Amino acid sequence: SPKTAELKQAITNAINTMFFNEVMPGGALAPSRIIRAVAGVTGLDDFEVRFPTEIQRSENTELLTAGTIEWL
Amino acid sequence: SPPTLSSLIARTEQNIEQRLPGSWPQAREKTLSAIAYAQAGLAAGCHEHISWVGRQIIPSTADEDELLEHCRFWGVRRKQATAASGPLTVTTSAATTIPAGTRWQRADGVVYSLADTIVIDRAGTTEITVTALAAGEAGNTGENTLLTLITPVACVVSDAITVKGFSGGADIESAAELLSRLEYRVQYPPFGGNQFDYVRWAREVSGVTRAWCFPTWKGGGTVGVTFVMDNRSNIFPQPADVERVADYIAGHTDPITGLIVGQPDGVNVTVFAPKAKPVNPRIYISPKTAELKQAITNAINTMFFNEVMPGGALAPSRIIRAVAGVTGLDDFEVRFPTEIQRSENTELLTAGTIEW
Amino acid sequence: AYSPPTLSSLIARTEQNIEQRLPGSWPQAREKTLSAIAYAQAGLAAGCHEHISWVGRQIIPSTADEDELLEHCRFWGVRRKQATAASGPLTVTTSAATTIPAGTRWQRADGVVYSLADTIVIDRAGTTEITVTALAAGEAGNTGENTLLTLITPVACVVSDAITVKGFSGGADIESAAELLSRLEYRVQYPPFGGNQFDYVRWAREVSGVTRAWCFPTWKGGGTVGVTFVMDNRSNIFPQPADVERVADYIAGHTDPITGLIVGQPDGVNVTVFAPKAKPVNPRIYISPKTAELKQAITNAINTMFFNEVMPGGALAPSRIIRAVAGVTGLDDFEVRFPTEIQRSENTELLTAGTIEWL
Amino acid sequence: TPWQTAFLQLLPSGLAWNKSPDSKLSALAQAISDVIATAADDARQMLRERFPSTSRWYLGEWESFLGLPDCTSENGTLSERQRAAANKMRMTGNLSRRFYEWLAAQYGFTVRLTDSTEGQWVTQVNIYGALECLLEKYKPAHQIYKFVYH
Amino acid sequence: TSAAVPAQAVAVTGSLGDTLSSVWQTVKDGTAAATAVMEAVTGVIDDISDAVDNLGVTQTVSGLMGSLSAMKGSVTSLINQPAMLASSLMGALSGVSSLCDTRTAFSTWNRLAQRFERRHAATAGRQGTITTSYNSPVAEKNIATLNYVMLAAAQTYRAEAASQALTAALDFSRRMDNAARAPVLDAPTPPVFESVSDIEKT
Amino acid sequence: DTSAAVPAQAVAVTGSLGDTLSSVWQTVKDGTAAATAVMEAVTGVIDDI
Amino acid sequence: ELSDKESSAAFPGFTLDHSETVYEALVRASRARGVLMTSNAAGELVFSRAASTATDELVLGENLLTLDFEEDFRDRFSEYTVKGYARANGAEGDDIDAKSIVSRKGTATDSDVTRYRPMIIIADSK
Repeated sequence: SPKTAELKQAITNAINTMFFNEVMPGGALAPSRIIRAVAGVTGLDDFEVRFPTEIQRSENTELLTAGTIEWL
Repeated sequence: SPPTLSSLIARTEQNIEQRLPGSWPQAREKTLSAIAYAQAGLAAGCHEHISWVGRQIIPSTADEDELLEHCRFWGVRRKQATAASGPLTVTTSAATTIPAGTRWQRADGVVYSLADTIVIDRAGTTEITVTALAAGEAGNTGENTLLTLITPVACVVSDAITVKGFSGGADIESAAELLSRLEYRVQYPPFGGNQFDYVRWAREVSGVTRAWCFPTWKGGGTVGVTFVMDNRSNIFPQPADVERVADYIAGHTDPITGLIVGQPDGVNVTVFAPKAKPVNPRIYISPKTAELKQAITNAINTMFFNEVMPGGALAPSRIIRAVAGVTGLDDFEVRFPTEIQRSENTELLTAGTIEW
Repeated sequence: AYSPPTLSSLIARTEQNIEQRLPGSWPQAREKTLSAIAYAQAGLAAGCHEHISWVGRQIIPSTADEDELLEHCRFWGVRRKQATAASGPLTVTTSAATTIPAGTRWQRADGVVYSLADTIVIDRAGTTEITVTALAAGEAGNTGENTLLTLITPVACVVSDAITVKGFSGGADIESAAELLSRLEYRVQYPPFGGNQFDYVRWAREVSGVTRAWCFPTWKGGGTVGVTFVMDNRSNIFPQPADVERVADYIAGHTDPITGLIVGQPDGVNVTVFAPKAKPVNPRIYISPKTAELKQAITNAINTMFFNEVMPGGALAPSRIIRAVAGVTGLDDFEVRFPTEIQRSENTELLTAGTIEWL
Repeated sequence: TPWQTAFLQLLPSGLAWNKSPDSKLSALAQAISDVIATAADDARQMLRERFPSTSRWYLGEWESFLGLPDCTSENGTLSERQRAAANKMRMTGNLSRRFYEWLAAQYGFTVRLTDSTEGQWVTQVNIYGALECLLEKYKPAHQIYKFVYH
Repeated sequence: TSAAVPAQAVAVTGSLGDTLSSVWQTVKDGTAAATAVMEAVTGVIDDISDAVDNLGVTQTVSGLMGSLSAMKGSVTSLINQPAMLASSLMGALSGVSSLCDTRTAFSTWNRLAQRFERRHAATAGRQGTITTSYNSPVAEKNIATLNYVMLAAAQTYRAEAASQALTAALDFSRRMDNAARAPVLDAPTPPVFESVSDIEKT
Repeated sequence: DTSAAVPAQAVAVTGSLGDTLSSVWQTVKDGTAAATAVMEAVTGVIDDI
Repeated sequence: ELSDKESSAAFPGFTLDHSETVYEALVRASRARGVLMTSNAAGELVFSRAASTATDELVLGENLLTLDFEEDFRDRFSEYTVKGYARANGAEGDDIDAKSIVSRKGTATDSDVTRYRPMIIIADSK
């Protein structure tokens, strides 16, 4: 809801560290973890995660990585 | 922001080198280095005392005694502790008069004295009221606390059993609570019937925890204050509580100056309790456990206590933050509260029954 | 921190600091040239520690020196009170009924000048009492009983003599530190006084002269309140339109005498100040022993009862008048004849005792 | 410098010690005493810091204790922050128009509370030559304010 | 002398109590004189209670506050009996004195002296007035004597507190040694009575 | 007595260090990297002791 | 001489051991009452009261030929606790229970002695 540079940077860093912590090759990612990471910012008013509503999966040789986040 | 010990050492050594040309005080185990370190230590001591002299200017960072002095100067008054009173059931043999001063002692040693003389002729067990002497939180006791008599009295049996427990004991407020009261006083300045003044007036009375004031409630001359209570079970107000809060706002005496202050005569307040507006959320959690149920209920309740007021709106993102704050669970999808909820000022939203 | 280190401890620790960082070990008895430097450094440290302690004693206003307390008062808004003069009566006699100029001066033997700042014309040769205020600010200009004063500049048909049967009073010097601290704490701790039915009474009564006040809330419906004030010190008990305007102005705005901030009526409500209207009642009491003293006592008792138990919009039973008459106890037989019904009135009319007959 | 002179005076007095203004004892004494001079200046600073009207380092604590950051505190000017803190710390008064004009003058503005035009409760504020929000926050509970600029 | 001050303070308080009870007269229950006397006594008790409440920020003063509350509640009984009134008032003053340390005694007694002096001056400045003619003489006497006695007791207690503060300061000065000794590594009065001009002003 | 002046100072030093730790410690309410790393540090200290 | 309200409290019962001297009996009573018994300057018995006002001054410089200051702590304890038997003869025998007859206690604590140092005293009478 607030579109400011420091909020975008904080959300990006939160997502990056959430990927760093509990993302390993051959793992499963749900929208729950991303929503939790975004909510744990204490600098927002309203938000909603829309795209990765489905469970993301990959094999052993593949590793999940956060790409380019749109709108922020 | 005092200078560090290394900075003081470097400054002193630089000064020594500047004042004595061709000198290098930083040499190991030398007289100039020893003198520089001694002076750095003395300067660090002075700086630490400067830091202690500071940090007492504001009561927020002040020590205990200076905080008490600041409270005394600003007018906040400590409230003394209370005694413990209770009903004592005493058995009697014949007609007798119990004088004011008789003492009954518990098994521990705490004594309770009668403050007014009484006369009895029933030749059976009667009930009196008795107050303690310690005047502290140890005064109050349990349900049935057998206790004996210290001062012998004619025609009365020494032992006595109390069926209703002693209550009313308390303790003097701590410096933390005094600081909280002083901080509230400084942060919300007092006017004559201001929008913050009505809130603080409705909060000054016992029981009330939170209160809000809507200026120009129904017209150009009426203002409306609504209060809630949480220390209870109904967590809401009753007509008697509303009437007594309105009476307190209408008139009460100021402890400081001894005069009476309150709402202005011309305006009307018309206190009214809020009306519950439950909201039922649908939340799915893959692990099921009563501990997780209690944790999520507590999280939502604390969310509502923190960010919900009468006349305010609640976005679903607040519920999603409360649901994501729980550590144990793995999935926290919500289904029901997709849209925003709003209510009029007379009704306050409440987290109703939680659907899982 | 609190309890800064003693000079002995500073000396010992500085000497140890110099001794430890050197290769050798000093003997038990010696007079080294580093010991003097250590003692000097310790003295410097003890001096600054004392300076810092004095600075730290100046934060709270309860322990500050007089200068720092004055700085605190300057910040808050409390102003110190200067020394006040002393005033009193001068009994001077004139020969041919002259006019005393505006700034005549008297002198005391000690050498303190008194002055009269007013003009007074004398009608006939006799002793007159005039208010005179001293020209010395301090307490020294404060005489006692029967002190004699003399003129400085001769005035025609005025004998240079002043008796001062009642001594001069006044003569207060500057305020003390404790008094100033108490005034500052009053200013800090006093609460705001929003317009209340009790507060209007005080605001009306604070004006000099006004002695009784009454407040009627919700007069003529909600949103406007009425007040009434009466001054019995003057010969005419009821006030005048000028006094009504003055009291209304004081109600609208004034500076609080105890707190430097500005107080006044609420902006919303409408305050109306009206002078009460007399509705006299004539007792016409019959008394068996007829003399001046008994008439005076009965009139005084009636006036006292009226002053105590009579308010605008109130009823007055004749039983109160009967009791007031009976309380004199200097009579033999008395009778009340005119007031036989329960007297009553509205808000704007105030009961008062009229001209009493037969006494 | 007086601090070097005080240090020199603290030294023993005799024919041996040379305290002339060009000697090595004085040259060393100046460098030794400069640190305590700076510390004593820092300690003297606590006199001014005592008030929020002139504090510099403790402005953060003075604002945190007062709950200062709000509409009447201006953007970044340290003088404006000091004035806002020193005005809120000693903030008590009634609802009288006179007090409201005095308050609006205390913040640097100058307004006149004139009579109503359309009703009774509504009161008109004439601003001649932050204020809007400050007055809407500290306004009387029952009354309503209208604003006219000149 | 310094050791003979407390005896004189005790004698002064005793004499004031004796004169108060002997002078106090009884009045009727329903008249306005009783109302005025009750109001004045309640105001005096209110002043003492404010002093105790200021004292109680650091200590526990609940017992004395309860005693003062009982005395305020039972005023009408005390007005009729003069000896009990004076005895209770002096006991309350001594109870206030029993809580003050050597640091706060002078300040608290100074505050009480100012508070009582305000009332005494206000009630003594109005000697002859057309409103003063309405008040009953017996009530006026019973109020003036009480005001004077309270003021005098407060001032005497303040003087004794000042002497005790001087004694404490001199003991603090005495504590330090005076003999020549070597330093050793260590390992473990109100401010108005320190300066020399402040003592002169006091 | 320099032999008995060491433990007396050591007691005060330990008390001051404990008070400083208690004052400066800040609670982290999250369950993320911060909380788990604090857990790792505390459990490492216990392991050494 | 005492004007106390508790020193004048009457004895619920006081018996005399036979062949007891008057001094023994009166000292036994005065010890329980807390009073000290003395002889007057005119031969009377006196239950004396300690003085209150300082009347004289003794200094080392002016009016002393010899001083002697002994300060021994071989007897002063920290906590004196007295234990005894309650009253049950006669009227109180219909009221007092069995346990409180034997269970009685009293305490007086000293602050001059800093170590444990207690002392228990068997009472002298009921």
